[PDB]
Formats: sequence, C-alpha cells, structure tokens
Amino acid sequence: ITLEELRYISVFHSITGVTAYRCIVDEENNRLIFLVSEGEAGRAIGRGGRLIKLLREALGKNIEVVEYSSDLERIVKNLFPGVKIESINVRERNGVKQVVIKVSEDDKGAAIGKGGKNVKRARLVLSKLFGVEKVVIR
Repeated sequence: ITLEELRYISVFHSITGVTAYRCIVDEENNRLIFLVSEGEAGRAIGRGGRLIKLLREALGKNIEVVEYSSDLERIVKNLFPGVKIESINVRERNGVKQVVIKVSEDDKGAAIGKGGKNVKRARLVLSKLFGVEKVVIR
C-alpha cells in the first residue's frame, strides 16, 4: 500500500462515507479501482452514480468500484458482472499462479470484452490481490 494509494483510500471515505479496503491504480487507462466490503458497492456509487462523479472530479480519473472477497470464484464473478462464470481453475507451478475462467461459448466474447478490456482489468486486480500472474477466458 503506497502512500499514494493511502491518499486515494482516504478521499474515497471522505466523499462516499464507505471504507475502501484497497485501491488498484490503473495508469494505462487512467483509472482507479476501489475494493469495498460485500454489499457495499451500491452505497459507494450513490443515487445516479453521483458519488462516482464526485470522486472523478476529486481524483482526476475514472472511478470503478468492486466488492472484495477472499474467495477467488466470488471476486471473479464480481469482476465479470455481464457474464456467467461456470467455473475457475487456478493452475500453480513453481509458484506461478494462472487462472482459467470458464464461460459459455456464447458468453465467451463478452467475457474478454473489446480489446480484452475485461480480462485485463481482472489480471491487474488478481495480480495485486492473489498473486495471479495470468488470466484466461475459456
């Protein structure tokens, strides 16, 4: 937790009143991803996403909220809302963790997202939270 992330987390609570466990910085897309407790996402977003907007203005970046979970399958389902997750497989060899997410043939496209947008955000998040160095949609 860098001092920068610390600030981000501080402002998150000051604006929304909700506590952010972690804030994953995504410079490649000028985006901050706040991790909140189960069932707290709606409170963090606010009526009409008004809090998301105030945070964007306060922090100068696009804001995203995801509910944290120590359970991998759960947080994966949270990371891919628009898709149905059938199963996940964590393959570890020599300390290298790889995660294979199983979706339906049809849902496959939406899983990865355009430009792999979705698979990339997850890889970013699982990397910082679970040591996963690679995510794959199957």
